[PDB]
Amino acid sequence: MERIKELRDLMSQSRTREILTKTTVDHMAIIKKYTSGRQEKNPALRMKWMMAMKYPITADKRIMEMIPERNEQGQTLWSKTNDAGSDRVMVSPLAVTWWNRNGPTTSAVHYPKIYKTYFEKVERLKHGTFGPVHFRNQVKIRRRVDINPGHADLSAKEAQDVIMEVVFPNEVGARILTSESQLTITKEKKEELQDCKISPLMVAYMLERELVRKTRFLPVAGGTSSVYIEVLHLTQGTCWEQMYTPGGEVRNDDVDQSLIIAARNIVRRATVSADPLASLLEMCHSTQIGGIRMVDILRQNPTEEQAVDICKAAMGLRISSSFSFGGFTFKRTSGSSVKREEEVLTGNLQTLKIRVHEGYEEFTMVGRRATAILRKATRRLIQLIVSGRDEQSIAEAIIVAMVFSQEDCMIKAVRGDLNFVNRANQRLNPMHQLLRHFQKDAKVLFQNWGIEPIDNVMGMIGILPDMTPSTEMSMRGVRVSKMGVDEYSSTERVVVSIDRFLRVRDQRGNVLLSPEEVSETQGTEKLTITYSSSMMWEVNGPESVLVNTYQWIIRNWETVKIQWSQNPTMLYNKMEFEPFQSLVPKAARGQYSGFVRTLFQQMRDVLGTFDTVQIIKLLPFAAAPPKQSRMQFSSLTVNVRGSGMRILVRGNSPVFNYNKATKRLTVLGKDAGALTEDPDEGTAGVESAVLRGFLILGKEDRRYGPALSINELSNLAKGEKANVLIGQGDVVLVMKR
Amino acid sequence: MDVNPTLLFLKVPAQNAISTTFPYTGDPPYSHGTGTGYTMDTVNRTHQYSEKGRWTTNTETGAPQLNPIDGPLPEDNEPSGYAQTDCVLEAMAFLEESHPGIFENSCLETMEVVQQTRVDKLTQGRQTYDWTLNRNQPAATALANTIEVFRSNGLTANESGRLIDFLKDVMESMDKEEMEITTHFGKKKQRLNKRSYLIRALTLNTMTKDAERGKLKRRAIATPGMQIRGFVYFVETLARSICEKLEQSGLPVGGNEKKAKLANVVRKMMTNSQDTELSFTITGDNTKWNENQNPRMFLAMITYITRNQPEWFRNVLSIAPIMFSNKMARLGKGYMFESKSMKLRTQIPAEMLASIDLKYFNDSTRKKIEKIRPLLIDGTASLSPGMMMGMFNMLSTVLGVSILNLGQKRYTKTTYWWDGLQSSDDFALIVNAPNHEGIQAGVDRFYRTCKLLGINMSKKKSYINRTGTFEFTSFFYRYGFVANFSMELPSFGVSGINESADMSIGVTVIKNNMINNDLGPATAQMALQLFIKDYRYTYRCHRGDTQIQTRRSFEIKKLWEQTRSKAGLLVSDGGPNLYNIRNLHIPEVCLKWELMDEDYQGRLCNPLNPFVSHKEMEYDAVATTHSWIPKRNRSILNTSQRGILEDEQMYQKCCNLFEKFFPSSSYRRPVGISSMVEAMVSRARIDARIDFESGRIKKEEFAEIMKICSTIEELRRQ
Amino acid sequence: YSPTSPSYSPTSPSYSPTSPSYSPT
Amino acid sequence: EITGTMRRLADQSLPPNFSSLENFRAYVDGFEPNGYIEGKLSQMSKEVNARIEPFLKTTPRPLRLPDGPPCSQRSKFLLMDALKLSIEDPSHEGEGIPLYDAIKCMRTFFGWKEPNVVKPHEKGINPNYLLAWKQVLAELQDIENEEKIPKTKNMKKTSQLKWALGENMAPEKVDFDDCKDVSDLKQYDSDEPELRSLASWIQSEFNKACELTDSSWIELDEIGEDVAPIEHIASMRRNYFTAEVSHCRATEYIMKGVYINTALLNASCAAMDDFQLIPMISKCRTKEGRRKTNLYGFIIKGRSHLRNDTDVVNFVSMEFSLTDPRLEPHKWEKYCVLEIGDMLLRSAIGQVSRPMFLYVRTNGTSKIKMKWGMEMRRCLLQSLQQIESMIEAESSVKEKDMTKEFFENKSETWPIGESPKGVEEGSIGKVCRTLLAKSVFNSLYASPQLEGFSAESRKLLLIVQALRDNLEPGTFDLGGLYEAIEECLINDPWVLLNASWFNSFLTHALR
RNA sequence: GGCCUGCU
RNA sequence: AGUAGAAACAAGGCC
Repeated sequence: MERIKELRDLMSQSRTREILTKTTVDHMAIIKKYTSGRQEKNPALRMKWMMAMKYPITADKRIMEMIPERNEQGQTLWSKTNDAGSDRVMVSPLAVTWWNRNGPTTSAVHYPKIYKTYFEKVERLKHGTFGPVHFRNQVKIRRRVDINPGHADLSAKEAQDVIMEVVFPNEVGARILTSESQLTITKEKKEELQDCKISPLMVAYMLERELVRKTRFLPVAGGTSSVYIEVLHLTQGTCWEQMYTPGGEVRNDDVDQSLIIAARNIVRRATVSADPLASLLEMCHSTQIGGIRMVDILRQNPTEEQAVDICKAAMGLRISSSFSFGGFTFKRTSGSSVKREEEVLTGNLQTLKIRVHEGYEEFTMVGRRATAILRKATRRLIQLIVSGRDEQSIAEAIIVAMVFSQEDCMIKAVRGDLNFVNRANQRLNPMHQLLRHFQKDAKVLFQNWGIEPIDNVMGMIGILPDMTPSTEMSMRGVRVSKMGVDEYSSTERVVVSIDRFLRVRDQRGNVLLSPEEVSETQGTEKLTITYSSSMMWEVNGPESVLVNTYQWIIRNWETVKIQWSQNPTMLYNKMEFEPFQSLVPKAARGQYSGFVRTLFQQMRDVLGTFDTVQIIKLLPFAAAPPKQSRMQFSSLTVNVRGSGMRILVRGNSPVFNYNKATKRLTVLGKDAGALTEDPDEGTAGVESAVLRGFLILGKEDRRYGPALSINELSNLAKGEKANVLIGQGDVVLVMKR
Repeated sequence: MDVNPTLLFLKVPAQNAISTTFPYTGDPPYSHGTGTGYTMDTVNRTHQYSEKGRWTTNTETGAPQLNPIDGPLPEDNEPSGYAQTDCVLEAMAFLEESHPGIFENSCLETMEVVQQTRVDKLTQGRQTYDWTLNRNQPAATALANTIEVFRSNGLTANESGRLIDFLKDVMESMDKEEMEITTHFGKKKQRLNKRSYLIRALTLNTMTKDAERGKLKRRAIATPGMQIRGFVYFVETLARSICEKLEQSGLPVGGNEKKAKLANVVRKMMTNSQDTELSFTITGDNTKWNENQNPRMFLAMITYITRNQPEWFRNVLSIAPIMFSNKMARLGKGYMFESKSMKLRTQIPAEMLASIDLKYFNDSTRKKIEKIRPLLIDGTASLSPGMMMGMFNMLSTVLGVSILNLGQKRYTKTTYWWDGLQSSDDFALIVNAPNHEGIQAGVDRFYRTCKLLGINMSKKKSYINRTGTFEFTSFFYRYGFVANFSMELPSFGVSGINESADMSIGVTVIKNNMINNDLGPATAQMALQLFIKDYRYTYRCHRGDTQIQTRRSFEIKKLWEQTRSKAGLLVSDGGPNLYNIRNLHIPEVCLKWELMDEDYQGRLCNPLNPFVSHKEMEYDAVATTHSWIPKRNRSILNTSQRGILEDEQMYQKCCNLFEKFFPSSSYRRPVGISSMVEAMVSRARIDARIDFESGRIKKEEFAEIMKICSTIEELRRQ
Repeated sequence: YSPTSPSYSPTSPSYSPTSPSYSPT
Repeated sequence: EITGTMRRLADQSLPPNFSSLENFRAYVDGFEPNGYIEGKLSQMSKEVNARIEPFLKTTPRPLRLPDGPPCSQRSKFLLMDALKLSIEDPSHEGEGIPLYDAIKCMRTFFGWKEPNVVKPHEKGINPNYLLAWKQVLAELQDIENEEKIPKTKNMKKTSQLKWALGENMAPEKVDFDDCKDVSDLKQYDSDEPELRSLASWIQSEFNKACELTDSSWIELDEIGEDVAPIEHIASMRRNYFTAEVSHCRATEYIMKGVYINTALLNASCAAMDDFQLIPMISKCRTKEGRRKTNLYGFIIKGRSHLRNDTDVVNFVSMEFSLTDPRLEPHKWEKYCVLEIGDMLLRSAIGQVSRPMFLYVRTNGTSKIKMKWGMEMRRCLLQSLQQIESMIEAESSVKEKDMTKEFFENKSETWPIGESPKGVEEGSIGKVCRTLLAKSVFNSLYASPQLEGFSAESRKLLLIVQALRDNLEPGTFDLGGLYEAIEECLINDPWVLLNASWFNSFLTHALR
């Protein structure tokens, strides 16, 4: 209502009426930006020179009544002098800090919602886990990536339209949404903003920031997933590198993409390996992705891919079927077949023996960027339909089908040097060699296949040798189509054998996989590939001495757990913890020892407190002769590369982390044994083996005052509860004994 | 021992330690006075590289003009502006043949853009010379003055809101018998005859260039009027559309994409060559680039690009070179004098250089005036035969890319061949051949062809060396680009916008330099510490614990004492610094959210506070009381343009009221051609109608608002 | 880490010309 | 459409042989390529060529340094000859009132004598400088006698400060209508700078600006607690760097410049009409960790109504020193050295009793020089980024961090400096300090000549490097490059020194 | 002396 | 005098 009253008052005057009437809606932008003050050419100089003056800030007129003229001392906070070309009055930064320390309060509970992207970023960073740092050359290739972690797959204009419809329903204009996905996201947003008190402009800006997708050109090497590119400055260097696992939406898509690329790489490397089976097994057991081990995902996620299936079978777990050909996945759906072990000649007159199959049979081709369905007979193709995306995809599918047909029209087309021996001097599969030869270009296979008539049924399009559709005469048996997906996703995982050279086979005797099918494409992982291999323990690295020590105490846990309780002095003075002690610095051995022994002793004293991780962690430090002391520690240093790696008493670390899900212990990126569940594990929230003379009753409470620190706790006395901030910025309650 | 830093290059290859030879830590040279001594030199030099051209006399502006195109072929290596039209068209035709359909698609995209663009786009520009005050005014102010004068003088087709309509108004203006303006000195009406207004529309304002790195002699930079802005915009749009489709054009992309393109070109050339073929990379540089790109060649290119296109599009694209060919370069501030004996100084406007006696000047400025005087007309000098500064960089880069393409071994018809990457004024050319004389012939062919097209290679800043080591617009390449960190050094200080903006911008700069320019971890940490130190010293926001005494320390200390969780205060309020190498991508206020007190958290980010300016390099920012905006210089008050401030006040009041009526005006620019009052009244009426139909508004309020709207309409109609 | 320049000459100069002692201290 | 005046302009904006725009468009539309370029190439003269002149070990020649009177000091504060009156004080950075600190430091040296001139200005009114120092000392006594110490003190507008700070010097501005027939009316003197030759003092100053002091001139605040291993490695390397750079004297110069420029800017932005008195201060930690505060001298800002970012605020700079000007008189051309006291310092021999001098001079700095002097801390970033690049490049080859042995084992060394025995190697520490000193001097002696020379010499340096890599370089016009380089060396001491270094490098390289 | 400006 | 370098500052406008 007051809008029209203000409009009337404004138009009452002459100049205001003239500007109101003459100017049209289009000129509003020009009138808004109409200003005499030009932009700063050197903002830094002006800012440095302006803060020296009094009143270098401009604030709305409301300051006049919201903030006093002067603070307690008498320093002016605002001046009635007006700005150059506005009603804003001039104030000094004293005004800003006065507002911050005395200004009206408010409930900011909705602030995390409005800026949800930044708080989600902090959430990811807080829950992220680090690993060892590797010094090694980085091939910093430059490519385009996505910088928005949660882009909603919308163009800038489409995103603007969605924002305007969500926040400004009436101003949407002529635009009407079309895609059902847009409508779904619009409804999702509208439901959650049915009542929001913040200004519409802020909501619109937030939706624009968290919907529009952003792309920038960066020198990335490893990653490219929007979550990884966010922290690119922390996991990528000129010579150094680090493994980082963002603590966020471990989306199945990203995990499976990383798994697929890792499978491709491992298979490619195993192909050249002297003993591919053993090397593949050890490397699969000696690598992880995104902080999760390869075996866990492999046994968990079912994902169809030649390399992925190869890894699945290698472990001996349940293995898939539906044989593949030329990188495509074939599923028979009709008929029997028998090989014949026959002999023939080529067009280049080279003689060769092959195995041709019997019977009429239909097949369901599948692939990465194509799809097809085939019907054939003994040595003879019957029909072929294809569903590729691009024209070269259909060409690939067609040449693969022609090779699969084993027709003499293909045999009498082979021309040139096609030697069936590998780099390793291993005779190569004939089929893959033909299929690789016909992938440069299959011109001769096209002019030598044949021609037939067609009924012109369904209005189907004709075939193309070199992009020439022929709607009345065409290749024999071959058809043109474009389906959306193959017949159906197969339903059976089979058993198999493997030769030394990784030639997978089935129960009957047919061939199922081989190192020639591994597509070949060199993709980019989404999650960091923790390809632990050279990354090692030399002949005896910490991954050896240290990592191994923890492994020994894991394996002998059954008698250490009971020797730890009775006669423990004969466990500390043990011949297995001596290589470890050589790494602890000679000055802080006995201090650590007294600390840890007092920990374990008062952990034995009070009942209901037992954590196997603490005992497995702190024993190599109690080996040394005990020197007494009065202080306390948040970590324990061990010298690994003239560098002090700190092992945290309370909680996990990049050097020592026990996963609570898969129960594996992990030292330095190397597995060190599965850890077992003692039934006497006190699940009471109490931790008696973190502080020297103090327990940990639980989480913080605001009654006992602010958070004291580790090095200021001797002030307390008997029975004096208190709060302490320890660990990775975590406050807890403690109690003296 | 005499320490000698330059001796470090005996061991470290020059490329790796190239950051040492960039003195980007001291104040850049600044022009200390009038740019009228460099503008006359530029005019004279432009007329001296084309003197053999064909003189003439423009029949509308009435000023002499030079036409070097199709002039005599150069006979010496000295710079030559005698571009050959046949050769330019051959270059363009071969470029089109090598890239089929480039021009057709570019024209389609530009036709869409020109049919769609609005007049508001001319506001997003830097300083422009407004022809109604003979001064430099921001883009928006100049556009507003121009539209006001057009409406006053009968031109009103720009009210449609499209930019092309405003261009139609601009063209129809030049035919107007006599324009008139109402500038203040209570105001006077000054009437400009046809020729005076025409000369004022074509005029270019020239000011000296400031903060230039890597030159001992100051340059001159010009800013175009407001009539020529739109045509230049459309031509630049077309040139950018064309360049984005060229693999050899590096101009329309950022630094990293330039790196990618250049690396791809080097890999394609050097690697694909067999063992026997040689390679040679020329890290050259063109001399006097602007003083030789004759606008008539741009017109020839624009006519060849727009073949088989609607006549209207062809005309609207061609109008820009036609206006630039007749440009008059306004001299500048004019010299200044002194009297040692009489102890006084005087300032002479640049206008009276044509009439003033030559007994005052030096032995060099006297010659400059004597030589520039014939070209002067009403205080401006004809500058037809060249450009002033850029304003067509995209099209010039198209020409450079064409000449680079002209050696694909399909047009060379010889063993030697070349290619490379072109960025306006800078090129890297990679020659191949079977023997050294082949490389010599290839270089000679490239140089001669460039000379024909009217672009000269600088022979005093170019060297040819075996492929591998080379340089390109300060991106050194030694078997892989090496990051020189001394170019981005000026960005580290506090930018100077405001507190939150400065924090975000500094941390973002550190992160980006860690990503791109290979800034190490330890160096990044030291940069972070130094930035925090500088930021505190500039904003007086010291940690509070310290006993620092400043104008702001008292209540920073008071707030520090008041707070409970002292580890949550913003660095702007005296809190501790919590950044590290792992937090650089998180805005500060979002970083300390867990550690903040409820009271301080509420006071800090309070929408009711009167400091936030409702928003305004992409620095990630969070609205907060520390987002205030700095004051303005207020220097106008003394001058005679005091009345403009009242205009600003009234405009801001009206636009704020409109914002009140239409919520979306702030977010998306408001379109439409209905007067503001009519739109406001219609919105009010419809709002009241819908509220009364189903809502809170009742019959009494509906009647009151309707009668108020009726009287508002009555007041309007008066 | 304490820097140690071989050209240190910590005993070469009888007194630092810039930062002397003058005062009885 | 185009009609009227626009069409009449378009008909005059075509190649010479065309008459109307429509005819030109008809010609272009019907255009088809017919070997015009290849036809004009032969027609063109054969003198237009790009002959490649091979660059060989003998081709380059030493740069031609200018000739003239030796150059003199131009920095805003003495670098090598800078005494410090210190007093142990438990304060950090900005804590304390600068005037009180200055007077306390002054009350430690008891050897004050009656000042007299010992090296006049040769162009000034030196008695004015003597009276200015007298007035400053009297004013310090006055402020000391007062109860409270004002934050800033405004000097009295006497004739001595009035002349020294150049007040009423600017000619009165007048319009040209009446000042037209004046006999001596001319244009402002705009001529090439006077040529000056290279002196021996700048090399010695750069030498002293790379040595390791026994103090700690930079004390940086804390940083966020480290968690990731990269943060720990970075912290170790940063400890190394900040130890190797905090003790350099170039960092003392950095801090002096930052403080002086900050104080001058803040004082000129507030007291735009009074002559302030801004003592120079700098604070450091001794080898035993004890805090100290230092007092180099005093600055007396003049009237400072700065409008453009190039105007000049004159400030007479008074500085202490122990070096007698009658040893390098060609260096102290613009100062007015006085003999104020007689210190009694303790050395390896004990009491020595050298005289003390005051180097008074006028000077000026603009609003842009002050800003870029306040922003002088980027020299540390430049030098440390270079050192980090070198260390990482070496450590990439050997799969382990190399910083520790680089800084401690005195491992692989770089060629830095030039002694009579030849080129002298230097450890990574000295390389870091030398690069930092080079950056600091670039900031202190900034000028257009430096920019031009740096660019035109980087070109030749890259050519020489290409030669040294057996890449078979080649130049189209080397003489032009040399002439462009030699045009920048005019009178700037730093530019002359850099040219001398480049000549030495060319001598040692290619041989 | 008073007012006004410190990129106009 | 001084800064500074191809032209300026070393205060400017008005009543």
